[PDB]
Amino acid sequence: KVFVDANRFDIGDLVKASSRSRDETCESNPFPRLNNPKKLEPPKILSQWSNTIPKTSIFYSV
Amino acid sequence: DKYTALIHDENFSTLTLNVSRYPKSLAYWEKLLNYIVKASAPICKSTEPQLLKLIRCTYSSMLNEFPYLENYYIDFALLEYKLGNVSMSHKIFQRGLQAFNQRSLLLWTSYLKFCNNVISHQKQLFKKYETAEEYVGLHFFSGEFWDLYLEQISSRCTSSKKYWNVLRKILEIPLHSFSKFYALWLQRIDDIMDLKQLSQLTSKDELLKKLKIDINYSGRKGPYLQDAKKKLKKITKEMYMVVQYQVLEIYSIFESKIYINYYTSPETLVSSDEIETWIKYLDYTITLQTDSLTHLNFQRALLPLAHYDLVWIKYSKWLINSKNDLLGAKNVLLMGLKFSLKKTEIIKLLYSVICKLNEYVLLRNLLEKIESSYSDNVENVDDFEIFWDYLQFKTFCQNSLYSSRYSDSQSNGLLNKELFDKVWKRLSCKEKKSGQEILLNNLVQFYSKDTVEFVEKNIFQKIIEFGWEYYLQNGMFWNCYCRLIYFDTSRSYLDKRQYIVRKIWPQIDKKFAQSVLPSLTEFCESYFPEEMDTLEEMF
Amino acid sequence: FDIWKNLDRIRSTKKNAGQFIKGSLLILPMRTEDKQQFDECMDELHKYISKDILRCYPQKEMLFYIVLKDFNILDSCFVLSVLLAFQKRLWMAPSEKSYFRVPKNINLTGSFYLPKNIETSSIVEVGFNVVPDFQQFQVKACHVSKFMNELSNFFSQVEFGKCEANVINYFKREYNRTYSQISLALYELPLIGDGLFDIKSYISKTRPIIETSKAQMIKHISEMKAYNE
Amino acid sequence: NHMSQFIYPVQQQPSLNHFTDPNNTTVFIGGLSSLVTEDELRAYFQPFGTIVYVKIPVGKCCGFVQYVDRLSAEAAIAGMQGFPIANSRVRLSWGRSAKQTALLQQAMLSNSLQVQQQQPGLQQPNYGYIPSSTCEAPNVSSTMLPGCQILNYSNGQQVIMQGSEAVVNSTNAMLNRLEQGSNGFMF
Amino acid sequence: MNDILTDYKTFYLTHSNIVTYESSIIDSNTFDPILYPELKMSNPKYDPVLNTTANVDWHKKTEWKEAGHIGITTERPQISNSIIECNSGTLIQKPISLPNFRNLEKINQVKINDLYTEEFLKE
Amino acid sequence: MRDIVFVSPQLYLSSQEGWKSDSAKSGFIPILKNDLQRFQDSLKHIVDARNS
Repeated sequence: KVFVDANRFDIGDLVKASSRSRDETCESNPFPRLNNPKKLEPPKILSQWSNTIPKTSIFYSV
Repeated sequence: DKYTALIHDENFSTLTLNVSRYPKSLAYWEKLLNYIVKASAPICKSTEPQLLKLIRCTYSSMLNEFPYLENYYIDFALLEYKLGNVSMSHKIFQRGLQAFNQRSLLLWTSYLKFCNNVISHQKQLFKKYETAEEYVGLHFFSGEFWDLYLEQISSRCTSSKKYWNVLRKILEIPLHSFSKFYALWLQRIDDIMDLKQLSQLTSKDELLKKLKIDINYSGRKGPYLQDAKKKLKKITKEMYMVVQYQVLEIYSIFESKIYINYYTSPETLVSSDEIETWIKYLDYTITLQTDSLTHLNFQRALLPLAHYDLVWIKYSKWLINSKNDLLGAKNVLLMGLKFSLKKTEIIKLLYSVICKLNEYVLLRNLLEKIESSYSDNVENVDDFEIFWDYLQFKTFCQNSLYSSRYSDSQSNGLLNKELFDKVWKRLSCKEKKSGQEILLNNLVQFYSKDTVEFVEKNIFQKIIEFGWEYYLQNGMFWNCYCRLIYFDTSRSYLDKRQYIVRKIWPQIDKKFAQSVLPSLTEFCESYFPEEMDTLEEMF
Repeated sequence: FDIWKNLDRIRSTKKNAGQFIKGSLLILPMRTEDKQQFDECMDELHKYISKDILRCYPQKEMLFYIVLKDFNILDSCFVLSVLLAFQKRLWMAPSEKSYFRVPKNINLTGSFYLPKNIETSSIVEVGFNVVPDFQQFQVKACHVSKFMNELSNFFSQVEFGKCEANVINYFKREYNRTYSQISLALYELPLIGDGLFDIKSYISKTRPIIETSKAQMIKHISEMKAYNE
Repeated sequence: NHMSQFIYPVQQQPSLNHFTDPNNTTVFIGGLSSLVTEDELRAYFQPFGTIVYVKIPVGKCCGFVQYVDRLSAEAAIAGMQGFPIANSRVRLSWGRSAKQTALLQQAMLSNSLQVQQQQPGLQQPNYGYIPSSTCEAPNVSSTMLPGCQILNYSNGQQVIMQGSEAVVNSTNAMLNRLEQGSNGFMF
Repeated sequence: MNDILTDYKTFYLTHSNIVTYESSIIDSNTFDPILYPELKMSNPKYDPVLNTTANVDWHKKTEWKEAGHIGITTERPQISNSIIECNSGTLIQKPISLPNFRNLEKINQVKINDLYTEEFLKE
Repeated sequence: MRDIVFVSPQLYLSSQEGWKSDSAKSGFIPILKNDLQRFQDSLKHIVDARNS
């Protein structure tokens, strides 16, 4: 009802002229983490100064 | 008409009645709303006021059950926006921001976007952004908030000294997307084309001291300004070394793991590791000692597990011992008492905070509000902890309110007709009330002449006379009845060795003396080694 | 520890404490179990403050709102030391009953509210407050002599104004509402199990997954046992 | 227009030692008095969480403890650092288990490889379990609601905690310990 | 330590009254037999210490150094005079002073006292 | 309003006053006027547990 933006109230009537519908409730997908979700994409960094980064991580990732 | 045709429809009567039967389930509140909008599908100024006033009280009653639903405060303003009264659209962002205690990102983002279009007054519209950033400015995902604020300076204002002033702040904050703000700083520094334009960066003095470049340098400037940039661009790069360490720490340790940043419901369950990182990400944020950033990172971690109490405790624990503001910790638990579903671990702590704060008239009023909840039968409760936390704090008041009725200035504690009858009614349940002996063990604690003669006759004799089976087979009972007598300061050793061995020991039955003996031996083996043989021959 | 000697002491060493602060407004909510006890004390206290500066607004469903506005710094030092000493008396020295002479070894505590729009130790502003448009403060001073000095050093620094005409009627609509919510919160307490959750649909949805989450822990112990031995 | 403005940062690993494993639970406790039994040491580290204890080696003056939550361990390190046990300040830090010790002590004499192996993952996400919480003593048909603690660990069997019965059994053993402890039976 | 503090709380709430209580909080120290035992429950070395010099000596303690990662006493770089506490409404008065750093060399220097290896595997 | 009434279960299961009001009060749920009896019938068992 807020981010799909074809189907808000403010903008919603205007985008239908020029799917993921508004009917969706919290019955479908009860527990998000069931092999569905993707990890958060890491923070971007400048190319020019890509060699200011600390070389080693503090903990051992998988 | 369209209104009355919806009342006489069948699906309205079932979906309403379902919600009044099962309030907190949400997925019935959601169907009651998702249906009632579609049944008024053309939702313009046209549609009749009975149908709009009804669709307004669905929303406004539904947000009064679930104050942490960010999207339904947005969606309720936009419905009040399209219907066309922006007075009533503001009023329900104000009520949304106050629900989160001023510090939620999505509200302040999707308030200000709207607020650009309708404020139409310069000084006041920037005052919304100044008030915004002191709450939600350091939010780790705030990157996209500032990009609004920088869009509204460039677009609107003329001078271009505010745009440098604001952007100097965003360079010091560990945002997720910080590199999009260093790219904008470095696109300015390059486009600076006169030495006077380095005054808008930083002062005339601090240029000449910290870097040694002068604006009044009249000469052949080209290489001199080409030096100034290289000298000035450097200390950006050293700041990009500072922040990047703080970001890549926080991303790699905490934020990478946290997969859910929103509310959902009272029926949603969070993963175990997600709780584990929120507990560590909160301790890390306390270390930094950035108070705006701390309050925010509790509130930011509250709304995913707002129902547990696990974060309501810590957030009060942080405030009570670190920031040293006890009256402020009282308000957290009171705000936490509502959302959490355990409610017991809070309410034990919450009693204690009031007691230290010396607001006893509140606590006495609070104990009346929890006895009135069960209808004067807290005694009869299944979950013992609510009773036992009630009882020991109910005791502390009636020691204070009524003067003592026994010798040696002992406050007639658990022994008062008001409380003792609640306890005796609790003891009478015997097998089902399930917190018996723990209540019984605290009746031993009197240690004087008058009170031992009371608790002997008024509980330990009457429990024999009625002769309930459950209490006599449990050796924890007989053990406590011996320890009541032995530690009395009135008796000498002779009669105390007599009264127990001559009268108390024989009153047990020989069949019960199987299962009673283990707990009854332990009293004897430690305090009476001398008369350990006379125990064994009896059984 | 007697009020009139302590009030004359703050008249001399406060540097012009007679003038009143423009647009001043201080609200002290309190609750008393004994109405007949308090009503004489406010009546004793209405003897000197003149009904315009101080007003007593009762909310009945006991709780009194003690509003204080357009006050002199020296006037505000007076009223709080009377009221906070009275509130604690009921528990400590119920036999005393002498309104202006404070009994010894009583540390004054309590809390007063102020409008959020104020321009800024024993007295401290709070973090995480309840009533929306206001900001509450906490007093924790040991003596009655020291309590005047911190309070008369508080009101020198703060300077505030432009409060609306019926702000008091907004405070009652909030302060009643925030304890209307907690009283309704305790009434939910005994009925969390199926009084208002629809447990039957809920049990049908979580039982499949907790059976697996149990199996991931019993699998984990054996997987942890292989590591240690 | 060949290169780009931004890249995701790539970074080197720290080689996986015992000190930099993010799944590690076992706390090394150095500098003991060696006048202390394991059951008295277990009475220092019980309250920080649930323990899957491993050992105290004989006469070495330094044992080690192992929780089930990592969160519980870091509350124990920051809890009892420089805390005197039987009049001797205690220094504690991260350290491996008993089987991995033998794989180290075979390698330390033969300085060959010293290739570590990390602790095994819990396999997320387990919805029941709350970390850093104890089932204090041993029919339950609970509501399975989020406020309560559904699942738990016994001192290795996965039990369902009853919220009412937990506090009565913890307070049961609390008063039982004061009468046994005073007369020297438990320690 | 929990066992006394849990039991003494129940005992103090049962046998003492407010007048006994109110005279026992002298307030040189923040100690209170109701609230102190809940705070000092699982923490052994909890100390109610109010001080202004705790603000001055910060950034040089082991809590700050081993912050997000425990055991590992790294030296985190930072800007000395941080602007991020101040609001953008109050900065616009005077121009912002340049950033004084500290500890900027040790971005990569991560030190660990391997107390397991040198006292157990080495004896 | 007409053919609608505002009711809250938290004030009714605890048996408190003002558990229905016809005006649009805060925290109450709008049910049909005819269905107030079908509302009360469903909560009867829980009121029997509260009573006994």
